[PDB]
Amino acid sequence: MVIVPEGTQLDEKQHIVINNGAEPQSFDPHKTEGVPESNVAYQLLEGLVTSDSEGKLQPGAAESWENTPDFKTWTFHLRKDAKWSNGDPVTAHDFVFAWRRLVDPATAAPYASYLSYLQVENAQDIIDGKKKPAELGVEAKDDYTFVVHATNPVPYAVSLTTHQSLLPLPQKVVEKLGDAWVKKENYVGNGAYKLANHIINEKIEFERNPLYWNDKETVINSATFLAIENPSTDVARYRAGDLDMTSYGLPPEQFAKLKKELLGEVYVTRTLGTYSYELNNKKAPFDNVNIRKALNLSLDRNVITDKVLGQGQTPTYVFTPTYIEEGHLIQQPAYSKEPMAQRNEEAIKLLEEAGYSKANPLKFSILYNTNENHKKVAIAAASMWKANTKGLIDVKLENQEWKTYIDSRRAGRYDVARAGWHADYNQATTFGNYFLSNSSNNTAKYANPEYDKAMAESYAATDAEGRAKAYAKAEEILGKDYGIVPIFNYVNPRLVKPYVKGYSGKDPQDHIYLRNLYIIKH
Amino acid sequence: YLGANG
Repeated sequence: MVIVPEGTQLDEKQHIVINNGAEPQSFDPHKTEGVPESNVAYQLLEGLVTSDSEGKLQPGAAESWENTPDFKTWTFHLRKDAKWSNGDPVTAHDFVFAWRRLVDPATAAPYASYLSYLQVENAQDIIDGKKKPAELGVEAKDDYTFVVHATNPVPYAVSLTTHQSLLPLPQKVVEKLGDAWVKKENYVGNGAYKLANHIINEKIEFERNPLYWNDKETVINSATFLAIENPSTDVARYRAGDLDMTSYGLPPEQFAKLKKELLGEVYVTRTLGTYSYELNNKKAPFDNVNIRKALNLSLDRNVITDKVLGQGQTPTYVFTPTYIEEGHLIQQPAYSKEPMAQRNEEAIKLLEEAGYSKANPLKFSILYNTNENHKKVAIAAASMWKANTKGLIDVKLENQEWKTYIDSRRAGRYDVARAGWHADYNQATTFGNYFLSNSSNNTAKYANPEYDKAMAESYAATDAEGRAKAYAKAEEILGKDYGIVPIFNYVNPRLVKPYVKGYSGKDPQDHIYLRNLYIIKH
Repeated sequence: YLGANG
């Protein structure tokens, strides 16, 4: 109804097929940290606030909310008639239950730190085993009023609440079934869809959740998510007419021709994302700053963005995208403005000083998730690091399936890993928070108490300028330590069939909510 | 969020 322009002739079936790119780790939002996982979670569950086709915030499970003028108390007014898919009522108790479970050490959640980022009273103490989960600073004031108590001002709090990690869970179900609640037979959610089927490595089928509070505005009746790893295979299925929307990678070598032949089907979203090679800071020899610096100097970003990809990705030398809100004072480092000849000279010296030569080069593997585009970037990186250092680096490639790749990065079983970080919310700390010493997201094992202190100063600021200065200083410190190898800021290219509507190409987080889409007839 | 693609 409302999302559909008047007069628009809708197709009768309303089925859509989307490539989700990989088999998700889990459908439990406390056990996951990836885009494939969040894409599934967002169809089955809905948090306090959610977003439209352009990423603008809109009421979710909460119909209204407010904050105290100090930005420390956040009150959410929940819908009195909203239900779980089994008929249970959705209440503030479910949010209290879910947010406690997220920080509870027993959950071992990859995103435990998220409530620490939000500065929720006692979140960090709970993660650290010093306080019980019941001591977390959130409460059901009554069944339909959920209150969040932050120890520091967090003016961007509402945007943080759209993240998968803060989705509610059906307390009554999870308390009874444990971790097994996530099985298809048991899953209960408050989102627009429910799980109709799941075949590992093949497909996830979604069906309408008729008990969704806003089911009357949902148009798509059913959807399939595929798990096609390689952009070229994604495009081949699309052109065979067997899927309707690709994942957010397209083959660089096909890109020009696809724009020519598929007019109005090629979308490119400019997103708040950074593609990096993460260095394992606690594994020899990347514990050596001199070697981390050599790798940064000797990698020519323009080769990757202009010659390997060429889809609008832009080179970067910092973790935070500088165009994110409050990111504007972050500076690209000085070396980024030196000619490659100078950079390569400096890198070779550093590597010789560290005992490498053509006969005894620095050897390591780039770990990446199986994907032909990542392979291309890794080959170009391998090739550049060898030639630019005159044979002093010799790089192997190792691809793993998504789930294995995530496990390997979290377990520290890597030298150098391909890493993409997409904003959890449209403000700088979604990047800055990543490299805090104690962040559950910090798989790099980067730890500088001076980085942590610079970030901490942001909460003492009283305005966006004060915050932006603190974030600039944090990034400067991360830059001087060469903690990682930033490569580019993302663009998200997709093919979308012309009968698919409600995909904007303008959402800086490029979410796809099935409830935002519709299939037209003509 | 960790990104699958690029």
